[PDB]
Amino acid sequence: SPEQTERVFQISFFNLPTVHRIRDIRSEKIGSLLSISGTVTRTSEVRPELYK
Amino acid sequence: DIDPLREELTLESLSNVKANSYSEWITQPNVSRTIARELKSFLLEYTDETGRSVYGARIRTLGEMNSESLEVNYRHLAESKAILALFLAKCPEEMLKIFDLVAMEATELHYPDYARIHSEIHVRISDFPTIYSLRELRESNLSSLVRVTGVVTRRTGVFPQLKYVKFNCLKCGSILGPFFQDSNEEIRISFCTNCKSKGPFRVNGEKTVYRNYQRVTLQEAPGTVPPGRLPRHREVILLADLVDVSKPGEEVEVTGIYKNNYDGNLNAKNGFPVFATIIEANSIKRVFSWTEEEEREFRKISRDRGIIDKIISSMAPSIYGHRDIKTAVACSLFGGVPKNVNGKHSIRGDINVLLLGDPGTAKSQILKYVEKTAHRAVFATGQGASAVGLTASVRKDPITKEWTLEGGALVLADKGVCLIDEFDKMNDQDRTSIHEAMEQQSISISKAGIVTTLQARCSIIAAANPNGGRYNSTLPLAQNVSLTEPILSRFDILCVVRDLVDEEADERLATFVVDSHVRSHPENLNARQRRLQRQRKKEEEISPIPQELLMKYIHYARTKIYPKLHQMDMDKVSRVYADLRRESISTGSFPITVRHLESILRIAESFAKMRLSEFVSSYDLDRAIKVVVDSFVDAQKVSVRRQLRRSFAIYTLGH
Amino acid sequence: VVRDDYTIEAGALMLADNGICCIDEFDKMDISDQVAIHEAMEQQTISIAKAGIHATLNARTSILAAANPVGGRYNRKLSLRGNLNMTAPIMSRFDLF
Amino acid sequence: ADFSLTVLRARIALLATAIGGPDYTPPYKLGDDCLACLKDLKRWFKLVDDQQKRWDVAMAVAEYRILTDDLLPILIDWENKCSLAAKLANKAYYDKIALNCLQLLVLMTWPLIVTEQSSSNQITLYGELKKHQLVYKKTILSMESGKVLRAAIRLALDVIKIDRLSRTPRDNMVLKLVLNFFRNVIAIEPGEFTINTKKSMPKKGITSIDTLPPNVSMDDISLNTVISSFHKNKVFGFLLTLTSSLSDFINIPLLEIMFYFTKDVNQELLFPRTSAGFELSKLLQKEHQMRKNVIKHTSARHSRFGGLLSIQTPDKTRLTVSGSQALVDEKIALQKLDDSKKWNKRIIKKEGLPNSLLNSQTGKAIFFTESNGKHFKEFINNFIDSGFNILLHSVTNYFTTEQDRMVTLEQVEYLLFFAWFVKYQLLRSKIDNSADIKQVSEALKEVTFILVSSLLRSAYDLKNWTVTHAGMIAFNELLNLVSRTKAAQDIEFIVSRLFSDERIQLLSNLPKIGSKYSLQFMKSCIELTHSVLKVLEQYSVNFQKVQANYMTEPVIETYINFLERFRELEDDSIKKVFSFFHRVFVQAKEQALLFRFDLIILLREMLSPDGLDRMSRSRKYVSQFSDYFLARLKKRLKKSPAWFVGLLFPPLHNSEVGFYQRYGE
Amino acid sequence: NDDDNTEIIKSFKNFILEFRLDSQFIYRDQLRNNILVKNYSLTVNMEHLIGYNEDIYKKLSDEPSDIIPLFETAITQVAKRISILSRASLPTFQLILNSNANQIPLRDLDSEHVSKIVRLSGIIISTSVLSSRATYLSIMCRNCRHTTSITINNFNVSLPRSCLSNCGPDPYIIIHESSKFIDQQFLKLQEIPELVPVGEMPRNLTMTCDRYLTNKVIPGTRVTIVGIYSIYNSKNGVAIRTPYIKILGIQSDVETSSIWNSVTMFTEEEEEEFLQLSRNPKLYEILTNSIAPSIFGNEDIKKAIVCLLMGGSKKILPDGMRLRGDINVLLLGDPGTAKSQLLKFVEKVSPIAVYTSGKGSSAAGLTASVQRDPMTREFYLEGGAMVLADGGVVCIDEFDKMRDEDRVAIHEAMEQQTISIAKAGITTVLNSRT
DNA sequence: CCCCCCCCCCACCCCCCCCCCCCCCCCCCCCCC
DNA sequence: GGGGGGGGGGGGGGGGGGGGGTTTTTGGGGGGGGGG
Ligand SMILES: Nc1ncnc2c1ncn2[C@@H]1O[C@H](COP(=O)(O)OP(=O)(O)NP(=O)(O)O)[C@@H](O)[C@H]1O
Ligand SMILES: Nc1ncnc2c1ncn2[C@@H]1O[C@H](COP(=O)(O)OP(=O)(O)NP(=O)(O)O)[C@@H](O)[C@H]1O
Ligand SMILES: [Mg+2]
Ligand SMILES: [Mg+2]
Ligand SMILES: [Zn+2]
Ligand SMILES: [Zn+2]
Repeated sequence: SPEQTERVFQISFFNLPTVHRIRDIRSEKIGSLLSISGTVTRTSEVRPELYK
Repeated sequence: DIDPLREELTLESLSNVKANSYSEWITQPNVSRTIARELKSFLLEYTDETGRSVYGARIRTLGEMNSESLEVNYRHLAESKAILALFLAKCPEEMLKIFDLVAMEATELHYPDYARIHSEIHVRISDFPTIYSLRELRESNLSSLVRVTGVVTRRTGVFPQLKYVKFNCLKCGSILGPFFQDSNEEIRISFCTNCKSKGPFRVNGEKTVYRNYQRVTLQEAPGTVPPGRLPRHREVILLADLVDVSKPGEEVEVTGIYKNNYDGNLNAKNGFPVFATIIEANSIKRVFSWTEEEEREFRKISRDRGIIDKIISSMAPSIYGHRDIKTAVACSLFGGVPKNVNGKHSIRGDINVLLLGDPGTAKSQILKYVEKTAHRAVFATGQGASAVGLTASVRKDPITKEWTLEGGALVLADKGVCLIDEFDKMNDQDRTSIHEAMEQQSISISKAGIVTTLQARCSIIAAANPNGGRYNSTLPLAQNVSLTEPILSRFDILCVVRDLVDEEADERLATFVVDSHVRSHPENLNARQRRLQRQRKKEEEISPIPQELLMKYIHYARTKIYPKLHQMDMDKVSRVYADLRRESISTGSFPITVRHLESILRIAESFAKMRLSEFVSSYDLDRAIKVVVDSFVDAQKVSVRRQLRRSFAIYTLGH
Repeated sequence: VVRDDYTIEAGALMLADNGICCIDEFDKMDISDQVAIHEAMEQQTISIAKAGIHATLNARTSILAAANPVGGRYNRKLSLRGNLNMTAPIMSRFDLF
Repeated sequence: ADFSLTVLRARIALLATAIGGPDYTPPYKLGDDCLACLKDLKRWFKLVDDQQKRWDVAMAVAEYRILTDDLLPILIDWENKCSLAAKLANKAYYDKIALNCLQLLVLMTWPLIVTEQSSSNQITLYGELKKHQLVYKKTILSMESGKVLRAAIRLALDVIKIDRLSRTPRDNMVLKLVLNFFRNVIAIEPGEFTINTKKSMPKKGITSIDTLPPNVSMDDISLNTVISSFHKNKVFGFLLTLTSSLSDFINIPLLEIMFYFTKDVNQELLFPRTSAGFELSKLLQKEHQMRKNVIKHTSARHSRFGGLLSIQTPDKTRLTVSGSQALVDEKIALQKLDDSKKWNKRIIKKEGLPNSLLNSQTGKAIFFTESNGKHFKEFINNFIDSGFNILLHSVTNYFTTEQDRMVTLEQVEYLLFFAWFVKYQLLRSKIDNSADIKQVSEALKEVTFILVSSLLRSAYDLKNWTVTHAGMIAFNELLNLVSRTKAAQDIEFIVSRLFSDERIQLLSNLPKIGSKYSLQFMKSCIELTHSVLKVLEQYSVNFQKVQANYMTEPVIETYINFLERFRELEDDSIKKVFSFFHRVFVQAKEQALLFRFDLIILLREMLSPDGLDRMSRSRKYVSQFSDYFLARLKKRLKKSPAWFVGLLFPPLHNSEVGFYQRYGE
Repeated sequence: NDDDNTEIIKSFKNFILEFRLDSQFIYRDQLRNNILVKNYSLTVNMEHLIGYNEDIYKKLSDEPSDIIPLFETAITQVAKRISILSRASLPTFQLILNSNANQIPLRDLDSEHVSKIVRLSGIIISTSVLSSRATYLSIMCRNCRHTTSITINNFNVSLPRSCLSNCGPDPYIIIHESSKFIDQQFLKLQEIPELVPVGEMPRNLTMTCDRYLTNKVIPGTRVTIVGIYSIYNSKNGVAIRTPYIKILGIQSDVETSSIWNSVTMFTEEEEEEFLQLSRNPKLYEILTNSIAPSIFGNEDIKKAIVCLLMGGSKKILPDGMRLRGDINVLLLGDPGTAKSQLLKFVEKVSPIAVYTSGKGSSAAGLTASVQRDPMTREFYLEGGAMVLADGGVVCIDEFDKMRDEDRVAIHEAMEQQTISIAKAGITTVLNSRT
């Protein structure tokens, strides 16, 4: 066969203890897991990001 | 055991892919030689069920057209040696590279010295089975062949682009071998091979070769994007034969390669290693063309003594009655002959029609049908049409920072129809933009230092309600509707549509409508073939000729046939016009004018066009007189209509 | 039609495609504002020709209008025609009142 | 020229089509003349790559996927033919292509080594060619749970059936070939990123060492996959009954397989010594100690707040630093003024064997799943309980002969094999009374001691530091075992006279040279030294006569340089170093030799809050040592202000004042 | 290489000196006659070049950008040989080409035509100012003052990268006193209106001319062009370059007022024909018949249209006052009375004219508009229909639908023959003689 | 209440940097005391 | 048996080369307000 590539796995967490607002962003939380809420005011084109 | 430069493989070996990736398999030279023989065998020995080699006939045609493009149908490759079809889908950049060389070899075999006419052939893949929307493109599509639909939002100019380019090193022996230029990246020369060092470089002057280039922004079609969501888009690149196969605002279906490249601008502004993307086109589609047998079918049915009536009955077949409207639409849709008297005086060929009348009388539906049927069409209801949105507009060009024109509806539909529904709802400043394009068949913008005249060769068909929402047969026309004489005179057929209670007529119409609703219900040899057959069985109940045939017949009659007037009953048309003028002195009546006299001739020419007859017979002229006189008589108030119809009967009931 | 270039901004009857659009105080809507919806009412579309942008747009929408009678009070002695500022082009577009 | 290469690759691709393929009527099906094609490919290996020293066929065969897409299908389906028939019993022919497939697998999996003698093409192609062997290892272990392994044992059973008398030299070779297949499949490991050093390094170094091809992950290659697929194909059962049947042509590869299993796994990992989550909580608390330490080394306000400290020295001069916390703590200010220096002294540098415990990072564990741990530990348990003494006797009865031609790889793998299982059975017996020290009794038969002594002495004399290090490791476990059987009780007295004189001197001189070598070399020297000292004390020709040979400054330099790694050393190793110091300093009272500033700095750095765990037993030992050490240094300085300067330098080897410096009258 | 160039030059010298038809050496005579009136160019008919020696035409058509300079050089040498005594100075002569080869319409020109001689036609929509290009640079090194010179031919150039024997990294500068320059003009040609495809916007090409082809044609004139379809590398896709035409010949259908206001151009035969036409007794009737001959009746309107085309006499008085010479006519009335058709004819027959529709017009779009030049970021003035109609007619069809403040903007230009702009710091009174 | 108007908003030297070359310094090995 | 000297490798510094560095007018659509 042609080598059907390694599958990547997205680990989609959900149902967190609390929801932070956009205003609650504070830089100790860099690198930590949160849940965030707001209203989507605009969106990008879907594009390929070079991963490996 | 075998010469290594001519080692080759079996077809089952080709299905037995054993490189790491498809591209590594296509480029393996034993596999590549086998693939060349495989596609060559396909182009030679694939046949229609008549036994003719399809690609024999297409190559024959290609050379007769001096074309650079060979149309290959993907399904024909899926039908025979399907591994090649899989490779073509999974790895088109390599596979098309081989298939092009094979196509050139095949046509050079079929036409010796075609290398003198074109040194290269491009196989234009068509009928690729699987389609995506621009919203639907993803990473898994990268470098795959894709098929996409959209509207060409913005088309740039046609440019030369380098194809094979030698470079000069300013050190050592200067000339460097020919690099092949792609659609995404400049040639990078990290080092000069001849002195194995960095350096400055220039394009070589001894030889270089160019190909045509054109970018197109392709965007989600406005009805296809879900409401509230924004339209997605991609850049499409057209090369060589494909430039100017489309123009702004046209919906197109594109087959091409979804490719990507590093772009420091995208990364810079987004902060992630995220790449720009394109579709490199390999085919573009806009249905109205025909085969030699289809041409013979038009010639066959044109001989029928009832062909004008069968056409007229076939106009909007699911609308009951209104044979006068169907006649007016037929005449408009075939059109007259546009004329130019020694270049010193040009005359309109298009026939303009106004559908004036009561609510719920299929006027809007007739216009939607004509949008369905005409080879170039545009539709714009009432308040939705601005003056410049109808003729043309000037914009400050966002990338060129200068003024440029944008063609309105009457530019987009040039050599076509324009369809203004709810015409009475327009603002009068919007309405009065129509005049120049509707008679002089041009638009003369002079704004922002732009000064030029565009072509606007449209037959405009418009639908209006009378003043207050309903007609009144005790009032003359000019009091039924707010339209002034200069715009009324330009609509050179008028159809008045009255919704009167009439017991057996309403019985018949209601019967037809309920029959139409069950006949249009969605639930009402392979299954697809059977369903298309059932659709034809349903259609022949109400359409004397097939609608698919009618569209190509209209397009044929429009483009090939130009009926001459001859043996003219000059005295009859003169007496008709003289009497119409005299009786039109009634102050509110339909304002008979010289453009109506020319309208009789346009309508007679359109009827001769319906017969594919290059001469206008007396029957065509008599039907034209009947239409114009009935259109005039029908517009009159009841107080005089009987007397006028009796008076005019000598010209028309003789037919 | 808006700038961002020229492009189309979805109005109420676009947003209720395959849906229900509810227009309160319908009678107070100007005739200029009323006549615009005659296409979406029946042809289930909106067609535009403006500023170099040309389109036809889906408006497959059930419209629910809550008109007042002229003068507020419904006059039971007059026809339904007489109690409203509508006329036959738009009244024939409603399935029922 | 590369025209020859494209001709070669074209030939190999055509051969790849000739082997066979799937049949839609999916099953794999052999090609016509398949045996001839396999023979021709084997011919290509010998004809080109061996005889011309190229590895071009070894590359092309990976390009055209012959191993993964033909040979493993052939072997697995042939295994299915034979195994399905075995319940029910032209196999006589298909057996031949199965054998030739296994021959080709042993070729394509053959352990690659590059040396100065390897050709330019070979050393060029080495790095990428290793990657395809890793793909081969993944596919061999994964495909149908590795049923090809069952095919291999069937090919071996088809000579084990015929008697020890019956098996011809070809049958003996076939069995040895199957062992080479198992050895190779264990042995493949990712290659080393071999950088060119002609051109200087840029402003950023190498981006990553990762060499795995994109369809491989290190978990595919990990021992968990090997143990799982070997258990599910009963490879362990085959090996156990094979060593049970040893009653010797194949003994070297069987030894080599056990080496290749053991070479990088730590014995204590196989013993415990919510539980995983509880231990995760323990780990999080341990790093939280580091958090509360680095917090005190962090500004309480933003970096631009930037108040300036000035340190006035004891003299009339001033230094300046910006450390916001340092304003209230001169300790921080001093060590920051030290760290501020742009200067660093320049530092110095410093193959035919695999990575192992000989050269791994000192804490590099293998993370078994519990089932794989159980399967592996029970397998090696049954091996000790059956195969150890006979296999070691077999190979050592060989290796007493032919020592002159024992290639370096063979030497190091043998010493490591001995050491690993001796250490393991000692640990299992210290855990379970049911496990017997005498189940590794062959270690103590004097032939074995003589051979290991010969290997160590020769490697030291020959300055082969690799085998020297391995023999040192083997000596450590031999002495460990000897001390145990001294307690368990004649052979202990015998070896305790045989390691006199020249062996005392040699063992004393390893840690004199060890300071120049890698951390693991030094660690093995320290471990050997502690084992030697406890053995000689258990005996206690004269004790002072031996230990004086160790107590000298080059040995102390090895000890200090080993102890510089204290953050990365294990607590038991720090305990061992400080027990050596305890003897040398407190008991033997050569305390002058340790009054040197390298130790003073090292003591502070580990006793600092940024050093050892507050609750560590080794911290307790360093604190206990340091109080006494400081007291003795205070005494010597009070008795000698000259030693304030003597603290900075090596002590004076001019004995006429050196004795006075050492003792001070 | 220069041996072959010498042979090419000698071949062209022989073409000038030897080509003869019916006893006249037409190119020797034309070159001399041009030299006397001091225009240093030669107009060559490529039929004659083909007829002389088709190998020469093969060399020229294979690579005109290398061969045209050699032909120009040959013309200089013959010019000296026939106008300066040998052993008792002129610039490099421009070569102008006349051709009857098959035209390529502007939209069909593409990559296969790059560097080929091309013939086409269109309407000039714009004409830029006369930029200056070097024919000959005097050059010297900034450090060691090594002095040299570079002769330049304008067919696609640079200074040298480093000195011709340290002088630093980029060492050469121009000496403008001994350098020589020529006029270069840019024209924008738009394709012929009746050749535009269905529904397409009309496409246009930027193109350049120099020496005596500058100022030969003006906006609105319909022209046929001979030139080298060629490329330049703009400062802006990838590997994509802007096409243009290096003009080698211009032939307008007629020449009118290109750079002339009091000067004229008429042949003796056409002047005599006009003189005896002027003397005809039925002249006014014949001219009236000529106006819109397919339009019936409307005789007084046709008579008035003749008067509007001819105009009166403009006058300027010692008062300083100016009296309006041109004539304005309004056709007001019923539908289908052929008013628009009459305006179309007048725009067709008038030597200068513009047609616009009132609803298609603007105040600025009619008189003149302010624009901002983008890379200069600076305001300039661009002409509307009144400026382009200057010296002729503006046909304002659909006039009653013109917005009133657009309509009011016509007043001054319609009576005082001027457009008084005061906008963005521009203040001018442009002329509009319409 | 309807239509039209009109108002608003919008489009050549100098520094940083990188590469190359040369010399010096530090370590290791061998010889001499 | 240790110290000095010679020789080789590796690192650092210095020099040289190279490349980069907003209001004003015009047109269009939409919204708001005023007059008949
Ligand atoms: N003769 C007919 N046959 C079939 N359907 C008809 C007929 N007359 C009217 N209808 C139906 O009436 C509906 C409205 O048609 P439509 O085209 O909007 O009428 P209209 O003439 O445009 N009225 P209006 O928009 O108020 O001016 C459609 O669904 C038609 O199917
Ligand atoms: N006297 C005439 N002789 C010949 N053709 C005529 C005459 N009068 C009108 N026509 C024709 O009728 C049309 C006249 O259109 P047009 O020139 O626009 O008239 P108009 O006066 O401009 N009407 P309008 O634009 O509505 O004010 C053309 O098709 C002419 O061929
Ligand atoms: Mg309608
Ligand atoms: Mg007109
Ligand atoms: Zn070079
Ligand atoms: Zn110089």
